[PDB]
Amino acid sequence: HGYITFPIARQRRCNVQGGFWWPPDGSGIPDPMCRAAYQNVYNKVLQQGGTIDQAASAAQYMFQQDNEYAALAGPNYLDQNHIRNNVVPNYLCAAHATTWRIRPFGDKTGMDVSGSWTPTVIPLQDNTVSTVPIEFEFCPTAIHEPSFFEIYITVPSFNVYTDQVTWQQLINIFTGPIPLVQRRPDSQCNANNLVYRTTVGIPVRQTQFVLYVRWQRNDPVGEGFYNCADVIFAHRLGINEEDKIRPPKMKCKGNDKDCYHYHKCERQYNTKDFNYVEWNDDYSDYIENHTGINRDMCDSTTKCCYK
Amino acid sequence: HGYITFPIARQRRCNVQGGFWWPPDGSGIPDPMCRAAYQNVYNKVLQQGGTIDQAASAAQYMFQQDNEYAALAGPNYLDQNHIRNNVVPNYLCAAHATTWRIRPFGDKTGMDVSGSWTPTVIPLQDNTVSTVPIEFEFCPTAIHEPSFFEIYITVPSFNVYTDQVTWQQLINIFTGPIPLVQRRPDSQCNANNLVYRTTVGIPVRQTQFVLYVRWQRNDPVGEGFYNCADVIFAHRLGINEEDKIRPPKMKCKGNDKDCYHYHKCERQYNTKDFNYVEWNDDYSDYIENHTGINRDMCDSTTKCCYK
Repeated sequence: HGYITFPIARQRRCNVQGGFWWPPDGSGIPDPMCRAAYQNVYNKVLQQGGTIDQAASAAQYMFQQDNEYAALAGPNYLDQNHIRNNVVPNYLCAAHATTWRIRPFGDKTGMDVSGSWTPTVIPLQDNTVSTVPIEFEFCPTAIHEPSFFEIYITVPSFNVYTDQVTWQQLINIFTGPIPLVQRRPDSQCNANNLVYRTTVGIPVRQTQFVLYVRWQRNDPVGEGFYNCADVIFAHRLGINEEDKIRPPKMKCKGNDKDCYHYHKCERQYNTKDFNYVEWNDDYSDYIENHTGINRDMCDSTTKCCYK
Repeated sequence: HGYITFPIARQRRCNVQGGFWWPPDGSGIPDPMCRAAYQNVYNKVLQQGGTIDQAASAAQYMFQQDNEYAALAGPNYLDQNHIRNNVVPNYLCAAHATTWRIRPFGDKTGMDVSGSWTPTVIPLQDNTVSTVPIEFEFCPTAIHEPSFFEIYITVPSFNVYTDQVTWQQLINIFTGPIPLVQRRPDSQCNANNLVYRTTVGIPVRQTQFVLYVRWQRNDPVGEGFYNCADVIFAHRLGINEEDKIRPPKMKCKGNDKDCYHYHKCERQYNTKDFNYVEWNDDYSDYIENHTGINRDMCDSTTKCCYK
């Protein structure tokens, strides 16, 4: 049992942010996608004839069981075709838990809705890097060995806003055992003194992407834990340093001077010869009126009457 | 002579934002990419032995000539191989103006540096749309006819932060004449009473992209105007409506109520059972310390001495 703590797993972020134990309809959940995931399960149970308590129990079970996003592969857990067709064929971020009446594994399908999932934001020191190493931290709430991990990254065409995650959109970037190590003092895992940690080079993506982590027990029960983690690289601003021409080293003089371990925690774009705030407000209105299917075409300049 | 006013051309945005006439080194320019473009030309002239005035003149000429981002194709302006190999072979956003000593067309190569160019931000009403119509507005400061336009969009793999725009990264999405029309009262073009306007379906992109516009005169001189425009689609937030399960229509009762033409111009994510502001501040530090080439690996947990 466990979950990804770095980059924080999707369901783990929803669990820790809280606000889901009460009110029962999930209206106290602040993140819109955690709230939507909760409400999809809550509304699914209500549509199928369940009471408010059955619906709140089903949706709260999805959040509470953030360390049991699991599926049983049985003894043939090394057969990739068995995993992809029988164990986790779909609803990958729910670990194929699709039955609210049967526990384990209940219904965790709210976690597979598409939309604006909140990502871990990783700043780039230089925008031309091809890979960024991240030190993964997986938090085991229950220690199980022997085991191994697989880590996947979504293909570049994946769009978190509209797509479900599927095996055909995942690229394996890590496969093998990770030994248990003592958690560091800054660890994100408070449930245990041991964590699984490893560095993987993450292919840089220009869009928000998903990392998929599989923690598979090497045993005849073949229990595996599957978690989605939402991530985005944040680009450094300014000119690409490789295109930057520097001035020659110089010393100048004249009567007009204008001629020559801790860190820090729109009207700035106004100049003496341009009111950017005013222009940009008019430009924002222009975008709204001259883009999209409901744009101003002829009505502001054409008048008609019925003969 | 002219420039794209909607979506605003790159060089046109730099011109209108100002701050470049003085001080001469461009330090008064507020947008970092307009400032970098200016300073690249200014520093190029200084490196080649020019004075401060020659360097400021060259860089200011690049901004002032926002309606003359042009190249002469001669009588064979319809030959695409002549345009792509001889007229505008490279420095596409400068219209291949690469000679600060020779005017026209001077040196406008600062406009082809890569980096965080400020885009026109177009909001999406629905994230699943495949194309978004935009009504292009091209502002002619001098009226010339006959003429035609070509509009291109960068390929999906284009990365504004690191790449120069090239013909191999451009897809034609419009070719033909656009008739002159009276400007609307909300027009972005104050230089003339006539504009060129047309609607083009823009392929949705999940990243910041470039629109390339060619305004070609149909005449033996074969003058053509070439402009880059930076654009980004802004996604709508929340659950993808096609995945949204709605509750059945219901009426409930009980003693605990918790059981059941103008528009508007982080502590919100705290709940009663989670301090998000505190957690996220610790999570931001974790990202900085456990990602990148300078991450904490062994130094916080390992000590060594020389035998």
